[PDB]
Amino acid sequence: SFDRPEIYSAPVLQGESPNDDDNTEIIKSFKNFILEFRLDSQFIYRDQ
Amino acid sequence: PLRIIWGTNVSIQECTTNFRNFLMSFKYKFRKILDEREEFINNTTDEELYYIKQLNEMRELGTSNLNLDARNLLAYKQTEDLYHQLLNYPQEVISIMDQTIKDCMVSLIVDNNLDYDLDEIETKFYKVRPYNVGSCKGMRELNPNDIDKLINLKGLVLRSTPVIPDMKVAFFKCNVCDHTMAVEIDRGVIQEPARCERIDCNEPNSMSLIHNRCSFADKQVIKLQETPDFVPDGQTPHSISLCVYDELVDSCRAGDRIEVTGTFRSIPIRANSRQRVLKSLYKTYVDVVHVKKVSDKRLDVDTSTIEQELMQNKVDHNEVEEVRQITDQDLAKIREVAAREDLYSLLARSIAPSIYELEDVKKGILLQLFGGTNKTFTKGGRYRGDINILLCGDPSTSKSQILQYVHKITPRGVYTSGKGSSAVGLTAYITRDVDTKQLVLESGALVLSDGGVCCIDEFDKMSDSTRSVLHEVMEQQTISIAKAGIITTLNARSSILASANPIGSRYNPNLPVTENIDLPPPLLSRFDLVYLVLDKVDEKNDRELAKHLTNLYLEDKPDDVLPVEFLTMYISYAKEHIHPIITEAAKTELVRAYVGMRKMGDDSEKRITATTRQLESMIRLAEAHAKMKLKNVVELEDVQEAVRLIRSAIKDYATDPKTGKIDMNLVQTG
Amino acid sequence: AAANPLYGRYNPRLSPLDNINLPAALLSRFDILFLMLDIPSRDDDEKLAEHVTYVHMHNKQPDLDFTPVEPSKMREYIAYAKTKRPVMSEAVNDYVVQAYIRLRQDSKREMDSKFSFGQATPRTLLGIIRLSQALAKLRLADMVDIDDVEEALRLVRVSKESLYQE
Amino acid sequence: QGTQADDLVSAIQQNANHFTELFCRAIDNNMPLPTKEIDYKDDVLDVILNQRRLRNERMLSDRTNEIRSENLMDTPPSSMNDALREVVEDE
Ligand SMILES: Nc1ncnc2c1ncn2[C@@H]1O[C@H](COP(=O)(O)OP(=O)(O)OP(O)(O)=S)[C@@H](O)[C@H]1O
Ligand SMILES: [Mg+2]
Ligand SMILES: [Zn+2]
Repeated sequence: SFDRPEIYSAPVLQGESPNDDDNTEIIKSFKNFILEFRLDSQFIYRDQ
Repeated sequence: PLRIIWGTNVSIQECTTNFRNFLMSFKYKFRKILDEREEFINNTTDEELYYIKQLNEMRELGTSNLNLDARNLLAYKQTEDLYHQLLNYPQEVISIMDQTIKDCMVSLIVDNNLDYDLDEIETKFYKVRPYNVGSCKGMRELNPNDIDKLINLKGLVLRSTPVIPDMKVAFFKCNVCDHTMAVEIDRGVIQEPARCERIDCNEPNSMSLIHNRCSFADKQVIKLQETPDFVPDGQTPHSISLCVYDELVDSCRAGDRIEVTGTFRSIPIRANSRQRVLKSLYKTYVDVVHVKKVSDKRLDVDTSTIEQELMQNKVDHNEVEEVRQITDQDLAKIREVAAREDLYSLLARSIAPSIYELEDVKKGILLQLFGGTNKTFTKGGRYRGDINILLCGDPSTSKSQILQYVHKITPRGVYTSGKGSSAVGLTAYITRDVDTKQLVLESGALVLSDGGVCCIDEFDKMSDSTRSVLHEVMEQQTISIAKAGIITTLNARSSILASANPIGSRYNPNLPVTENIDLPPPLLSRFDLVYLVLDKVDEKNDRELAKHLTNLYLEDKPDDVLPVEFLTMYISYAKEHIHPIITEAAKTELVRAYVGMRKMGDDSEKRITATTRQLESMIRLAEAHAKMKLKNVVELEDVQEAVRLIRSAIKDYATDPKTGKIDMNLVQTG
Repeated sequence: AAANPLYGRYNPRLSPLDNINLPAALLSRFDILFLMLDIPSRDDDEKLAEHVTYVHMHNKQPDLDFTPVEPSKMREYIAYAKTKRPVMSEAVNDYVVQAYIRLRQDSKREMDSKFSFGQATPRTLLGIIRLSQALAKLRLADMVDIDDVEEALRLVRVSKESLYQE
Repeated sequence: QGTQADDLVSAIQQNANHFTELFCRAIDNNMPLPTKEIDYKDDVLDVILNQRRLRNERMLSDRTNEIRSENLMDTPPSSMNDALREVVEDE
């Protein structure tokens, strides 16, 4: 009457070089766009 | 800063520099200091750069393998860390060693400006074989934390699977445009292409695997019966499975005692063929790195039994050594020992130092170790100089200890007991493999003893049906099996060394010799020597025997006797390079002795009659005596010594030719 | 090993070798063989019956003059004794050699007679050595003394000759 | 002493399988730092575990540095550190 085995992961190595069409890189670029965009002197999307 | 491989503590640059410095600057005097041997340091050999000259002769011979002693890493100061890194992480440290060996091979001709081309050396893939990695702890005393560590093991090879092709490069062909690709194996997995690689043809599932165009490598599985130095309480011996690869395939034969150093591996095994479900309990095996088939404690294998195997070793470039390399100094030492006047008594005395007297018994054991000459007829016949010795006697005559010493001193013998052996277990049998679940052939004791000495203790307790197998072994050195899966003749060129007691468990002078021995005539005549080893009660003999067995207990670790290493290499050299021949003077002595024994046998069973096999035994014993003294010819005194040994073994001087009985106080001298 | 004689009962008519139906080799492998004869007597049967009836009534040993040692205590003492590895000096080796010589001459002399228990053996010498080493182990000494060999020879003698001669 | 204590022994004797990881979690909560440094005469599992602990520490430090360098609110230092630690340990 045992439990369900669980699966977990941990980052170790660099892996393959990232590609621009990859979903993770698109998400990261979008995140940097939200955090780092300035209209005149303010992060308008961060404040919004 | 400095980079470390994940999961380890190993740096490629640091290990490379340390091993390069070790290879450039090692001397065997470091090994002398490490083993606490200062008085044995010599100028001409120890002070020479060991691995420099070994890599040089590696370049001249075309050798691509370096045999590395791990104890030498402990001898050097800078590589004492690297030693541990070789034991804990063989997989990458061995690769580091191979890469820096290749660098050293380049450097030895780049720096010194030799005429060798660099293209041949840099095309070659040099690999290292570490050995002597530590203490030989058992398989069953190892733990899952020892997975992927270097381990050293003792063992006896029982059988080996055929050559198995393991697939390294895969060859895929398109069905419609005949476009092919080759993909390398990556950690046991091959990526089959879903789509054709061509720009013009991109049809899905059009790539099919062509099994004969793709490249394979050799993989063999050997079942090894382990003999640990330490055995725990009530541990029953087991068999391991060891996997050899590439060159090491077919380097181990069934029945040899070998020193395997390799990598402790574990894999999960599929529960069913159709399903990819694996078992949680893992299967352990040894991925073999180096095999040592030579011990200085015991004799080297007979070269006459492995001639085509040595040729195949040369062809495959497996280059695992089968016999000891004899230098010039030890060769000169072998000759100067061979020129000594009392060499016969010296070599017989050095057989079993813990066994007192039994001088003629030890002389016969020595001659059986040397063996007669092996003659191969051009027509197709074959004569094997294998001496068979029976030791019948009273209890406690150190004869079982003689069997134990001979079993330890021979290369590939098997020790058996009377009636603890069967006829099927001596020849061959069908077994079930645990891995393949298939019917496999496995060699019995006599076939496993080919090239060595089969020791049979309590030969009188063996049943007659089991005893009937030995006849063909002692007459033709073969066993001709016609069974359900086997119809073949197997070579068993094994010398039989048997031990026996009389019927009454003590020799009876009132009974004759033949009744006391209690072996049938077609069996006893095959023995070259029959030793009646009797316990006679004396004053001085009992005194000296008591002193000999009592000085053994003076200390915890107990004339002139040779060391066991020198005795083994002397006998190995004499067996390998000396093949004496019979001259006419020896022929006259042999014929006259045979006719004399046949005339003595005319008197009226009660007595051992002379035999044609006794003439052949005289020939073999004279040849072994001539092989001892490094003579290429058998002289007359060799025949006289053979006759003397045969007559003194059965105590023909003590016995009465008429009655057949043996007196004790009259003629016998203890 | 535990065994009965040939007919199930020892009879003094035949030799000790005769009713010990046992081959000479396997006899020589035993260091000590005890003839355990059931000889009737008025006095010993009294004490045996008193002992057995006391054990049956009280579920305990009769004699209160000694405390028997617990099995765990004996086990740990025997382990600590087994840790020892006693050795022999030249004088005790000489005494063992002389005892062996006299034993072999006695076995030669008694071979023709009916009182023979066998023929003396180098295994008898090794058994004397091993019994002496065990006795030195019980004393927790790294040396085998003369009294250890005395006890070993006495034990060998009382194993066979003492009960049969009586 | 008079304080109230639960019957932990009976709870272990009834349900020891859960109390195995309960003790393991408690032991890992207060684990002393090793006095001796790691070396080449050390086990392979031990160096793997040391590398795993150091790698976890590097993840925590790097994510703390990235989140602090983002500077979302540009503003209570202790509460800010606690919230940043909690978001790092959950992300
Ligand atoms: N002449 C001897 N030299 C050295 N050791 C001896 C001699 N005679 C007896 N021994 C020792 O005495 C013991 C007797 O055992 P073994 O002689 O091996 O038995 P055995 O001679 O094969 O006779 P069995 O076993 O009854 S067939 C061993 O420990 C021997 O080493
Ligand atoms: Mg024996
Ligand atoms: Zn195609």
